[PDB]
Amino acid sequence: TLPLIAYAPVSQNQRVTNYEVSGDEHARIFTTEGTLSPSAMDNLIAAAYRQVFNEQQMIQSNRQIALESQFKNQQITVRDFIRGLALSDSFRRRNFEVNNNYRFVQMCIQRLLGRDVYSEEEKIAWSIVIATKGLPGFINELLNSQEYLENFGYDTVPYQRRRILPQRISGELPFARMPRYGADHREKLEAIGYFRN
Amino acid sequence: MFDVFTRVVSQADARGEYLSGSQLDALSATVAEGNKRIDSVNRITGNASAIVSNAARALFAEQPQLIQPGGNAYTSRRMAACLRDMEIILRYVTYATFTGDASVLEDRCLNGLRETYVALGVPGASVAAGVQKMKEAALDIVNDPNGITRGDCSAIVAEIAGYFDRAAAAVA
Amino acid sequence: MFDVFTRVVSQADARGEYLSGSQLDALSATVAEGNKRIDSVNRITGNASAIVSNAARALFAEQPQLIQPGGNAYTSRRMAACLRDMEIILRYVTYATFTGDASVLEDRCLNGLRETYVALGVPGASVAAGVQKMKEAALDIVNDPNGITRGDCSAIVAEIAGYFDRAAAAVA
Amino acid sequence: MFDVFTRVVSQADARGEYLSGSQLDALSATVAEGNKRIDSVNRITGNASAIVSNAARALFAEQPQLIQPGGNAYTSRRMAACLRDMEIILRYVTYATFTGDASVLEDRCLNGLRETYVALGVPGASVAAGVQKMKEAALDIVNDPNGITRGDCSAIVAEIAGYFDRAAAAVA
Amino acid sequence: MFDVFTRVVSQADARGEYLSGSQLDALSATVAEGNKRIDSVNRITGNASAIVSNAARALFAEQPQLIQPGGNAYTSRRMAACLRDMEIILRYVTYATFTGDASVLEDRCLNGLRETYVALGVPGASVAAGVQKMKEAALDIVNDPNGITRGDCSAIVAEIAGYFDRAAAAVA
Amino acid sequence: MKTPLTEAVSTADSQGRFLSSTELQIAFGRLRQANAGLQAAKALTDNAQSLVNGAAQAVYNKFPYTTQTQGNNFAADQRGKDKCARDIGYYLRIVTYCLVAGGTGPLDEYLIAGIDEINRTFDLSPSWYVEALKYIKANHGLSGDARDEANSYLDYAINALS
Amino acid sequence: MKTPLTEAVSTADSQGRFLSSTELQIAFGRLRQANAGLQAAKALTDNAQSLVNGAAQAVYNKFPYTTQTQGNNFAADQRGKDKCARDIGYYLRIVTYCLVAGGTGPLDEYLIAGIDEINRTFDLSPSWYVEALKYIKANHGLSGDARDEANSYLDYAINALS
Amino acid sequence: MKTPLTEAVSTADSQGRFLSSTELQIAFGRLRQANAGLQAAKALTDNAQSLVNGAAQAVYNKFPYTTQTQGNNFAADQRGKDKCARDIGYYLRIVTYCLVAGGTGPLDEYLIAGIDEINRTFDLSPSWYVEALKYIKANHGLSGDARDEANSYLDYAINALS
Amino acid sequence: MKTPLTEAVSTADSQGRFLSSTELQIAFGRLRQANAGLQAAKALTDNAQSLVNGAAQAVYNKFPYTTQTQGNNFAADQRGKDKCARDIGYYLRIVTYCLVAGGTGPLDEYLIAGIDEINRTFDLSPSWYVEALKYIKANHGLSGDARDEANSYLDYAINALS
Ligand SMILES: *[C@H](C)[C@H]1/C(=C/c2[nH]c(/C=C3N=C(/C=C4\NC(=O)C(CC)=C4C)C(C)=C\3CCC(=O)O)c(CCC(=O)O)c2C)NC(=O)[C@@H]1C
Ligand SMILES: *[C@H](C)[C@H]1/C(=C/c2[nH]c(/C=C3N=C(/C=C4\NC(=O)C(CC)=C4C)C(C)=C\3CCC(=O)O)c(CCC(=O)O)c2C)NC(=O)[C@@H]1C
Ligand SMILES: *[C@H](C)[C@H]1/C(=C/c2[nH]c(/C=C3N=C(/C=C4\NC(=O)C(CC)=C4C)C(C)=C\3CCC(=O)O)c(CCC(=O)O)c2C)NC(=O)[C@@H]1C
Ligand SMILES: CCC1=C(C)/C(=C/C2=NC(=C\c3[nH]c(/C=C4\NC(=O)[C@H](C)[C@H]4CC)c(C)c3CCC(=O)O)/C(CCC(=O)O)=C2C)NC1=O
Ligand SMILES: CCC1=C(C)/C(=C/C2=NC(=C\c3[nH]c(/C=C4\NC(=O)[C@H](C)[C@H]4CC)c(C)c3CCC(=O)O)/C(CCC(=O)O)=C2C)NC1=O
Ligand SMILES: CCC1=C(C)/C(=C/C2=NC(=C\c3[nH]c(/C=C4\NC(=O)[C@H](C)[C@H]4CC)c(C)c3CCC(=O)O)/C(CCC(=O)O)=C2C)NC1=O
Ligand SMILES: CCC1=C(C)/C(=C/C2=NC(=C\c3[nH]c(/C=C4\NC(=O)[C@H](C)[C@H]4CC)c(C)c3CCC(=O)O)/C(CCC(=O)O)=C2C)NC1=O
Ligand SMILES: CCC1=C(C)/C(=C/C2=NC(=C\c3[nH]c(/C=C4\NC(=O)[C@H](C)[C@H]4CC)c(C)c3CCC(=O)O)/C(CCC(=O)O)=C2C)NC1=O
Ligand SMILES: CCC1=C(C)/C(=C/C2=NC(=C\c3[nH]c(/C=C4\NC(=O)[C@H](C)[C@H]4CC)c(C)c3CCC(=O)O)/C(CCC(=O)O)=C2C)NC1=O
Ligand SMILES: CCC1=C(C)/C(=C/C2=NC(=C\c3[nH]c(/C=C4\NC(=O)[C@H](C)[C@H]4CC)c(C)c3CCC(=O)O)/C(CCC(=O)O)=C2C)NC1=O
Ligand SMILES: CCC1=C(C)/C(=C/C2=NC(=C\c3[nH]c(/C=C4\NC(=O)[C@H](C)[C@H]4CC)c(C)c3CCC(=O)O)/C(CCC(=O)O)=C2C)NC1=O
Repeated sequence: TLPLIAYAPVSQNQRVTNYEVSGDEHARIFTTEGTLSPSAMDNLIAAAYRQVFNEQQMIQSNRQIALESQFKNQQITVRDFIRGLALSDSFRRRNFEVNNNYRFVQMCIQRLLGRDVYSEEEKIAWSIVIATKGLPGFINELLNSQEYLENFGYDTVPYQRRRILPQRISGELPFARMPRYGADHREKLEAIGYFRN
Repeated sequence: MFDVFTRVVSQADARGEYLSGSQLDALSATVAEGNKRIDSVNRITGNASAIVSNAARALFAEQPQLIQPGGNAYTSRRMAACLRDMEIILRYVTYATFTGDASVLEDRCLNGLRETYVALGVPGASVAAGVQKMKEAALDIVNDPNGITRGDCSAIVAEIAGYFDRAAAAVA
Repeated sequence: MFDVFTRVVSQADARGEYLSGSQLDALSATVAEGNKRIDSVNRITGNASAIVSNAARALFAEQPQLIQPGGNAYTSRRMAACLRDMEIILRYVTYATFTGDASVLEDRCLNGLRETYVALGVPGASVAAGVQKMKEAALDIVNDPNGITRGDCSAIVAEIAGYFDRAAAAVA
Repeated sequence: MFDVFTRVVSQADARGEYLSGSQLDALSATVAEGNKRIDSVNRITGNASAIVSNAARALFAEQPQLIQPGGNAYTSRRMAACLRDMEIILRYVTYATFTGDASVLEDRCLNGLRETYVALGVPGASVAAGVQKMKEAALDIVNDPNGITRGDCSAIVAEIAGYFDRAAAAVA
Repeated sequence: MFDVFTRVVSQADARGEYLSGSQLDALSATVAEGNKRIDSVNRITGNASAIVSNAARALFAEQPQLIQPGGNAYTSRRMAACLRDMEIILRYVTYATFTGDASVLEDRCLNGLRETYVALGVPGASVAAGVQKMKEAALDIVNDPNGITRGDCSAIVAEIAGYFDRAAAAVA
Repeated sequence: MKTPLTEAVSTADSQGRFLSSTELQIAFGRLRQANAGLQAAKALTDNAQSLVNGAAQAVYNKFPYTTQTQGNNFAADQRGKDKCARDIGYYLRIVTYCLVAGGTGPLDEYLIAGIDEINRTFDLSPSWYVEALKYIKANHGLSGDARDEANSYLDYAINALS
Repeated sequence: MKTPLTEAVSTADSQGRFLSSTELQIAFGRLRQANAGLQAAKALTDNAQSLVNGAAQAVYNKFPYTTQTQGNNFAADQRGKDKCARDIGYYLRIVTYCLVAGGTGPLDEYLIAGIDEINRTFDLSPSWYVEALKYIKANHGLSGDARDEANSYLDYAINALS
Repeated sequence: MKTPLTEAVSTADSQGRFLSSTELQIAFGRLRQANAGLQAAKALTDNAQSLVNGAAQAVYNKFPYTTQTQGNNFAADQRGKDKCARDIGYYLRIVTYCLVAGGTGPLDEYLIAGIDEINRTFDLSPSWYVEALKYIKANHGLSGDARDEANSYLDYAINALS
Repeated sequence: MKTPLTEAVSTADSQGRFLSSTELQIAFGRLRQANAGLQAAKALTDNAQSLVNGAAQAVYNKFPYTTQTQGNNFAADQRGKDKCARDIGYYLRIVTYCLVAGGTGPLDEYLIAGIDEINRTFDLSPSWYVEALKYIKANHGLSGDARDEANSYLDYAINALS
């Protein structure tokens, strides 16, 4: 293949060292390294669903039943479960098909690496990783990324990182806010005949 | 996020001063109506599914273009997402009621939700109308005199009404 | 990124031609400058903690409103974050001095720092003044004539000062 | 995880039976002992750093062959990891004391810890000795009559001793 | 991970002693041999593709069972993996030659290589034979008199041969 | 499960911290209402047979088609009535478990997780179980601290079924 | 900031569910502790100036080298004594904030975060502030639930520095 | 882009630390090799026209079918010969840029990455460019540290093509 | 541990590539500093006992309260002075290890990582070790390249302790 085109990092809160006690506005570690009850495993699976699919696509049709069953049996790690959520049909249709490669790179970087994209250049750099290697190649690149590892490793549900600074009511906007599709797919659905009154 | 205590702590630390007697008496008053606060949270939590279902039903009764083919709530999936949005907004109003401060509501629910509903094509006026219908449903449920110890509860009802109006104004 | 060698290499590839004799003579002058450059990098690295501490102390002496309550260097978290910001800016100034070109300083440090400081409410003028205090601190450490071989080091001192003003202009 | 209530709840659900009056009386006795349990948790938490420091000092006094070079607690990284391990094991003992059951201690701390220590070459007998020193420190601090209302607290002390013995038996 | 100095540092610190004069003189002799070490690394790196291709051709001329269908090196995916393993083993032998210690080779290449080859059904003796062919090619290329200034290079070449023998013994 | 002690410990473990005064107050509220939860669970245990029989009769009164139409999922025969009484006994026993435990954790581990696939697979309407839980609300007889603690678990199972 | 209420919400938010009776018991423990915390903070606010001066004098008593050795980090001159009095004032004020909040959250987001690199780049010994907190723990004069819940914050900052 | 200074700064930034004496030794090795690299770059610069013409002649001698058989990928006509000479000049120029840069970074960013797709798409045999780089190795006339540094870049491009 | 050879091999493994001329130049800089590092480590080894005793004594002159105030963390007894001399021997020995290895990797893996927990847990002030390493800076007795390399390790430990 080809090496990724270089992009400059833009200063974000996750780049600097965190001088905080976790406390109130810490994202809870959903980890399988400690032995869990089936209830706690269910909340961990729901946390992975809430991170990848958001709250809206937590419906029964979007539940990956065999992936959940293999994850309970520890056939796969948390990272492989996150990969299976990203490789899910529902994720591909709802999120990937309704977006271009740029906004899908932004969505996947936010929902897997836990940080925003630095600029449009990072979206440009990983969009050709999408365009050549498919969605599986791109997700695999993101999940094998040292960033994903040094932050979440193999056995932790990813979370938005450093969303809010200590003693701040408000920080960066939450990743949940980002929609399945942008305004381009909105106006394309408006043009095909939807959403009118 | 802040609550009714940590907010006042935050302005005190911004000014770099200890709390006065009046601030501690106001916080003791919030402790005094804390029991009615927990009752309000318990009642909305217990009737959350009924509130979401009834308010969605009334909203799509008055606004039939959402359930008409082509509408923003026009599928099983989009209706499930709209009911999930109702549940989420109700959940964050209960979080703000529990804390006594809407910092969690403004932080994790409301900031950026208007641009999200614009980018989706979600009609924010219809979401504001549904949130308002949740406001009358939740306020009628909270103010129920049956099966509870009687007392004045207009402060916590007005606080819930303010949280609901702030949630409706964030999407309208 | 680029250094003093690869910047000229990239510009020569942009023109698509071999390096002329004048460019190679200038790069050989950089080779003659390299030992003094390594000395300057080693001196700022070895006195980095003292430079950061003394620059912070003199900055909060000149600007007492930062450490007063309601200030940006107030509380221990923001104070440690401010000292970390001084250490990071000094670290990438040493990186740019080591390379001989400020590609790492713009691309990996100063990219997006100004609007980050705008969004957090960080006063960029005070950070620029702290970077200036780091600049005279590092120039006093570099131009110390004791314990080193005598020689003229005006070009490397001017390059360090230019890198420091380039760091300070990216936040003010 | 389990606490003292959900252990009995899980046993009753595995039987598929309502809880008998002996179980309700035992859990009411647990509720009666709960204030002493919270006092024990608070005392060990408030003296956690003193417990870890004094237990490490006494451990590497009576076993000085680990801080001498070539030892397992030799070097800053290794010794910091040893102090952190003592703090972690003490923290999970406080967790098990808080829940009234050793489910969190066995499943999130003691599971694989002997395997981890024999994989890293950590001598688990020395860690067990340090766990006994944290045991004697914590049961001395908990049983202190000063600054607390006098009462019989031997069941909580024996339960903390049981959790410490479980921690000591699971590292070697 | 160690190099030729770092191994002596780790052994002396595990003994908790300063390096004796014999160890310092041995490391000085290693620094004297370092130019020949860099020459050996540069020659094997510059002829790596020739070494891998010629060693593969000699291996599959000696062992035509691998390239016939039903064989391990049959098909372009498995042969591409085989040539990748040849250049990976050659790369970590050059890494070990560069460092002067085999910690990178036994820790970053041969870690789990035999378990991988047995689990895959890869013939480890065939990989060992290919490693011996790379050894013969590399000690032919390094010992070439032409194009380099003359000198005695018995020790570095014996060290390279020891690296190749411990690469072949770790897969056999 | 989800109880104040277990959730406080899991939160403090995730943030990697000791049990501060926050978790002590969590256990304080647990101790404050644990006695009322235990005696509510005892009252429901003693009145459980009458509560389950009355709840089954109330479901058959609201939904008579269960007791007159043929089907595996209906209570027309004696086997279906035994299944409905067993189901309402399951619901009430997990309510007593939640009253003992102090949270909806016994419901989340024993009843809530997987009830939708059962209700759609065995063709059981969740509104029947909602009506049974409403009868348990209307006829448990608890007052004050016990009533609001019990009806929290009753309503949590109602909102999970609706 | 870490506080029963905020922590209860954070748990319900991460699991994406409503505030169960677990969360309500967390609020109940917050309510029963909050009046004692507010009266403790009122007493410490009243005794604040004497406690800060006595704690600074106790640090000067146990560590006299701070009052005789010249340096930026020492209290030999008037500016060092002013910075020290401001430091114990900050400590006692954030302890009162923790009392009002009912958790260690004001200490976590105001003082404990980044105190270690502050103490090492300004060459401040944490044992000075430990002895100041020992004076606050010895001379605050509270009794009962106000004493133990105030001391839990003082030993929390002691264990953070040590 | 691999250069001793850029890789040292990248390593120090990836670990987030200052430039210790290790990166100083990296810069010292760069600085020691730099004069030989610049002299080698100047010699290849002012001998480059003869080197490129001779390398094209050596490729046409070893592979005469490039000059005889028709095709867009072959040098049978004038434009194929001009494109071959321009490609060999590109190879030699990026080798000189590697000599100035003191690492294989110009080769990676400019010539090595994606050369397989160019050779695949336009049907160019890499053995032609290998023979051209062997001509550059045989007759660039350098000795000592300048020869060993220049031949390392020529062998790096040969290793990437073969 | 972090040495120029280890950083070069780890980088070439990080991009998964052979040792180019960049890593060779890293090795040449390591070789050109390694001799002066070896006589620097030899001179520090020969002067080790005098330097450790003088550094401990200079700590006792700048910080006399360590020899006067009774405590576990102080050198008032013979046990505390033995621990201090052992610590300064550890510091100087790891400095000689850094001189032998050619980088601060021995300092990182043996001394720098985790030293913050060491000074907070056992109540050791880093200013004592800063003064002792300043004494080692004062009269280690090296000149030229050995002086600049050894002091860079002494400043690396000083900046990590401050
Ligand atoms: C029903 C006939 C019987 C029964 C079943 C039962 N199964 C489980 C748990 C698991 N079953 C599987 C099997 C698979 N998961 C997969 O992905 C695949 C292929 C794609 C298979 C074949 C697994 C992995 C589990 C564990 C993970 C999970 O729980 O989902 C249980 C739960 C046991 C428990 O207590 O945890 C049960 C009850 N039980 C019976 O009694 C019937 C005979
Ligand atoms: C007193 C017990 C001893 C003493 C103290 C001393 N402290 C400083 C400087 C600082 N102290 C802090 C601490 C905080 N800042 C905060 O925002 C908070 C949370 C609200 C805390 C706890 C900080 C940030 C500084 C440095 C910035 C500043 O000057 O304000 C000094 C001065 C150090 C200097 O170099 O200028 C001193 C002297 N000194 C003693 O001798 C006493 C034993
Ligand atoms: C001397 C300058 C002053 C002094 C020192 C003192 N140190 C300790 C205790 C420890 N020192 C270390 C340091 C290291 N351990 C290592 O493995 C390494 C890397 C090789 C270093 C740098 C450690 C780990 C300890 C504690 C464990 C132990 O006791 O060995 C003490 C004792 C503290 C105690 O509480 O027992 C003392 C007194 N004290 C002074 O007054 C001098 C000014
Ligand atoms: C690696 C390049 C890079 C840098 C440098 C950077 C800076 C940076 N400084 C921050 C905050 C900060 N920055 C400062 C700095 C100062 N306050 C003052 O009053 C002084 C004028 C000044 C120091 C001289 C402070 C106090 C904060 C705290 C923000 C807060 O918590 O409110 C934050 C928010 C994230 C966090 O604090 O965890 C970032 C990202 N981000 C990057 O990616
Ligand atoms: C936690 C705070 C928060 C909220 C609440 C939020 C809302 C939210 N509502 C969405 C969709 C939606 N929201 C609605 C809601 C409605 N549609 C209607 O017609 C009604 C007016 C209304 C019901 C009241 C619908 C129907 C969708 C589906 C849009 C779609 O998927 O096509 C989406 C995108 C769905 C996705 O990405 O999978 C978000 C993020 N985002 C946040 O961060
Ligand atoms: C864990 C489940 C649980 C909950 C939720 C609970 C709440 C609770 N609410 C109370 C009081 C109360 N609750 C209310 C609330 C109201 N009064 C009204 O007429 C309005 C309709 C309504 C506002 C929604 C009032 C006025 C009091 C008495 C004042 C007070 O105690 O604060 C009390 C004091 C004891 C009592 O008199 O009953 C408790 C314990 N106890 C529990 O065990
Ligand atoms: C690995 C640690 C290490 C370093 C950093 C190092 C640097 C170093 N700096 C040198 C020279 C030098 N350094 C300077 C620098 C200066 N002269 C001044 O009066 C100014 C105050 C100052 C500018 C900051 C000069 C002028 C020379 C001699 C000219 C030259 O060699 O380039 C030399 C040549 C040998 C010598 O004469 O000392 C070396 C080796 N050697 C090492 O082993
Ligand atoms: C949030 C911080 C906080 C805590 C932790 C707390 C604990 C606490 N412990 C109590 C009692 C008690 N604590 C003990 C404990 C002991 N008695 C002993 O002599 C042994 C040395 C020791 C075992 C470690 C006993 C015996 C009681 C009285 C019996 C009981 O109330 O359960 C009480 C009842 C009120 C009182 O009489 O003081 C409280 C509130 N209150 C608070 O506000
Ligand atoms: C089943 C998938 C598969 C393929 C495709 C495959 C190809 C393949 N062809 C090879 C060699 C070869 N292929 C040729 C082919 C030719 N030489 C010419 O002049 C002709 C124009 C041309 C025929 C069209 C030659 C001469 C070699 C020997 C190369 C050598 O020994 O150096 C080799 C080297 C190993 C060996 O000697 O067997 C492989 C792996 N192997 C596989 O497992
Ligand atoms: C950490 C360093 C490292 C090592 C040590 C390594 C070895 C390695 N060799 C592999 C496969 C392989 N290796 C060979 C090698 C050979 N087959 C033969 O017949 C010959 C005897 C021999 C070459 C001389 C083959 C054929 C496969 C593929 C086996 C298969 O596809 O089933 C695989 C399986 C995954 C893959 O194909 O990429 C690994 C991991 N990979 C690494 O990154
Ligand atoms: C960056 C690329 C680069 C490299 C790699 C390099 C290596 C290099 N090898 C050298 C010496 C040498 N190299 C050898 C090596 C050998 N002699 C033999 O006859 C054996 C065939 C062979 C072992 C493989 C010897 C014996 C010396 C002289 C002794 C010494 O300098 O150590 C020298 C000293 C200068 C000289 O006399 O040429 C250098 C600079 N210089 C560079 O610029």
